[PDB]
Amino acid sequence: PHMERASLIQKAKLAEQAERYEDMAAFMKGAVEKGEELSCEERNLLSVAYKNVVGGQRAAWRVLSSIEQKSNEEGSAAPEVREYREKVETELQGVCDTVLGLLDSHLIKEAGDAESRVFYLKMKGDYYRYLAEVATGDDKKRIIDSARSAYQEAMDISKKEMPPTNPIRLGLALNFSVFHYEIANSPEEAISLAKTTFDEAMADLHTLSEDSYKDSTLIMQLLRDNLTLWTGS
Amino acid sequence: ERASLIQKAKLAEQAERYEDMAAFMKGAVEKGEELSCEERNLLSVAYKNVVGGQRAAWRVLSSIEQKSNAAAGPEVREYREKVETELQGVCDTVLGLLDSHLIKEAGDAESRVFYLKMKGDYYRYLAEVATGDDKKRIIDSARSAYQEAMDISKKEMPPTNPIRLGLALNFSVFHYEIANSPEEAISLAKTTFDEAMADLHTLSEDSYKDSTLIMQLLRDNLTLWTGS
Amino acid sequence: LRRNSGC
Amino acid sequence: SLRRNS
Repeated sequence: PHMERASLIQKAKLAEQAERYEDMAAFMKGAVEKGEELSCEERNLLSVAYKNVVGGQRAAWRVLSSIEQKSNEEGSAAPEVREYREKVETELQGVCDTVLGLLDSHLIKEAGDAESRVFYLKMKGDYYRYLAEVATGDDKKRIIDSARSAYQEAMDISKKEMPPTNPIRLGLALNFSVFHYEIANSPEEAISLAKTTFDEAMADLHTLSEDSYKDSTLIMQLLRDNLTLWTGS
Repeated sequence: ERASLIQKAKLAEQAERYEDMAAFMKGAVEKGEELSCEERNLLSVAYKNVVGGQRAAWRVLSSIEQKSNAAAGPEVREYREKVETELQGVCDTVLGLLDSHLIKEAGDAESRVFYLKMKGDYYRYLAEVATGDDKKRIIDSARSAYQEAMDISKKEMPPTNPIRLGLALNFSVFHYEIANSPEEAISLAKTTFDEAMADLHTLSEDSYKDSTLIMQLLRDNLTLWTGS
Repeated sequence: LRRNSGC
Repeated sequence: SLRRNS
């Protein structure tokens, strides 16, 4: 048998090594469902697992939707694209709904510490943002807002409890700025957030230790890359 | 319908959704019509990628499992068994497709060799994980397919044929890895390469490219196996 | 050339 | 010496 918590975490680590992220997410969902708090290491296993799962689905959906755009333009040729893009969409939506379900049923705890609350709320914003990437209906407004709320709630915590060099704070601001640019269609808000975030973390880089510096400068480079792309430096 | 399944398999390929692609190709095969050379490759690519990932994962887990003593619990064995069962199920599906629809009395030697190579290949995948007494029969089921394909390729095809070349490459891999006959493996790879080399002069731009590709895989294997 | 987000 | 080709 061996579907006790420790064994589920062991199997999620093993699934990661084997690049079986569908399986890893399943083990992590089962581990979450045991009701114990996730350690920082455990949190990352859950995040990595689902990030990879949705990652592949989103990637596929983008491929199909671009093809569909070509198919429906003025003066092109003569349903499979739409049908199959809908299959992938439904599948992707199901995964987000699963992650969001876990976050609201077990992971988001008023009781949790600042770094973990931020982690999960950033996660809630990411997965709603993923739903908003494919949302076309009247639901788009509700979804967009559900992501805004989660990121903003996470922002508020990160800005009080964390230093501007915190990789979790940095990561959140990066994603929230991507949300503004892509989803909310607020490039001005996005550029500013990314600029401020980077500039504030830069002003504190001197204090950081060997390990801290590596994780922080990683995200800062992602912010800088985005800023270069968005502004045209 | 069939058209739509092939269309969707091509779309799944573009989206790198090989699990879906294999499913569509299985459904297209199940329509009963002959797959076109293009359509065969779609089926092969789809399943090759699916099993490819499973085998890769199984090798990772089995290595973790064998490097016992540096820890190993029931999760390594249990999870390696999960992946194994899953992988075995895919092979069983492909082989089912092959016996039920693809391997037919007489077609063109190219399609004929392709599907028997395929049969050998998927039995070899099963052999890769096989541990019991079944190992013997699975190994034999692969030997038979590869040999039946060999017989066709050696009669109907020139030694430069990429399908003939590819088959010989995989059968030599079978002789080395699976059958544990390195002598037989080295010889097959040597003969195959040497015979295709003796006919390279005849080939056109398109032909040459495909043939020399496999010839390099044969040469790389020979270098690895002989230690030169 | 695609915007960066979560690692 | 790396993995055999197939």
